[PDB]
Amino acid sequence: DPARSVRHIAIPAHRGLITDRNGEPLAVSTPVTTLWANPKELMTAKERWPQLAAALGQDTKLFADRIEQNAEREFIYLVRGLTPEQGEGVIALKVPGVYSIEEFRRFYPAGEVVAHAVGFTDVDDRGREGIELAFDEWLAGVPGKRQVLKDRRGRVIKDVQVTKNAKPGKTLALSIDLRLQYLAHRELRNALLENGAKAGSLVIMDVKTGEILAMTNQPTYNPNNRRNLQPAAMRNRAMIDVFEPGSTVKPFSMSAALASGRWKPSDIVDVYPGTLQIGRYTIRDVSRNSRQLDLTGILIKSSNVGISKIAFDIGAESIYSVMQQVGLGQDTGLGFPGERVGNLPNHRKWPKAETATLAYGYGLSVTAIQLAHAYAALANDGKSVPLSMTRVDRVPDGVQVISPEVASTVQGMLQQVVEAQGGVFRAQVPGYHAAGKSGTAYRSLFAGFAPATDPRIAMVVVIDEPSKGLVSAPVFSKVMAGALRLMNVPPDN
Ligand SMILES: *C(=O)[C@](C)(CC(=C)O)NC(=O)Cc1ccc(O)cc1
Repeated sequence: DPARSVRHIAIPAHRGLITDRNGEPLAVSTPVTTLWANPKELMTAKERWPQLAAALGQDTKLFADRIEQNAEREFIYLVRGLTPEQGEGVIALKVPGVYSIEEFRRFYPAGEVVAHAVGFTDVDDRGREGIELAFDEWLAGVPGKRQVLKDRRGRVIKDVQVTKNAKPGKTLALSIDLRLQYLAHRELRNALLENGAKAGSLVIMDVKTGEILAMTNQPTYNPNNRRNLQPAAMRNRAMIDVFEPGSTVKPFSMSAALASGRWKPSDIVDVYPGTLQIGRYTIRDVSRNSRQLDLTGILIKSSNVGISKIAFDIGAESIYSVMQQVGLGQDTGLGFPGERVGNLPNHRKWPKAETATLAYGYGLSVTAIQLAHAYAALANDGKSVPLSMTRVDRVPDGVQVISPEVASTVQGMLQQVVEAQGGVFRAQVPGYHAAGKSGTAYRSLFAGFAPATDPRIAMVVVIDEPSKGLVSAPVFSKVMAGALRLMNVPPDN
């Protein structure tokens, strides 16, 4: 066994602050007191063990067995993450081989409100979920290194040289607006209670900048206290759960219809008697007392038959192209851990059955983020701005995916879906014109944007297994109203 040893050892770096877009702290690295021991030194001071064990709330015998078992180690932890005053009280004992150190632990000041977005670090302050993992290299910084001389029992008797100072991690400003985040969190929670639903998501996006202003899910968890958390509660459902968007994609089917040269909003489709047979398969409407409907009526009534007949006429290829160009079934580029791409199925040739099902959003799988990004493109006069969960100062060039005239026309149809007789009146936003589309899948969807005249915000509300299909619209109304007021958006109604 050696009389001495030398070791280059790490100087830990301070992990970068995560903030919201206005500098509100979301993840902060705080100094904690850690008590450790050198067993080889402890072994010389056995009469001190019971007082030390007692000061660590350990049974004397369990503690003594642990030191005896680790007799040839030179390091063990006693307890991590104390108060300065707490460790002081144990160092006050002056037990040979017992040492306090100040290390870094994450605190999450908004806790459950932004847990799924921010994620969290492990005991070693390494990113393990969410933004913490996705931007770990950015946030982590670079350990320093220093040389120590140790005696026969491995205690440090000299600091020899620092070869490298630690470099702190970098601040990261998310796209999240904490004020919008708290409003969405509260309103989604209250909606689940009032509707006896057990899960849900709500996304708010800036249609001009591609920024995710809010992303909240239920259930959630306190990242400051992860004791015995149900794994369901840690799911960022908005990014990692896929669902069938159903009626919510009909505005993309209509976009292809209006681009085709073959359809204007005043054109009529006969949907009588509210069913349509396709070989063995029958398309069924929810309401079945219509004959002639104009294209705006097809959206207000959300006629499956009506959108199917339009799709037969223009062809599935036109609709598939719009859906792909607005990002359905496509990588968002966000690199969020576990983020899903979902599924926009293709065919070399589209028979009638597959054509219809595409047109009314059956057999597709999207995330709430993808559906919000699609609505954002439609709201932004047909131009898709790339998504960001970090603050955007320099907005990248968007891609024109729907002609501005067609997008403008579809916006107007979606304003009627909210505002017109027979429409989703509970999605109406006080002081503003709003636009959007419901969907019903045991699952309630609402997607939309406001103000309808000069749109600023897209929003998706998803409510899982309510206990009564239109539980999502009033949530859109409340959260859109609050978000537009917080953003000083001038009323347009
Ligand atoms: C849209 O909200 C709706 C009119 C609701 C409905 C239950 O028919 N249409 C669809 O969601 C389209 C659709 C129909 C059947 C199915 O299995 C998935 C999607």
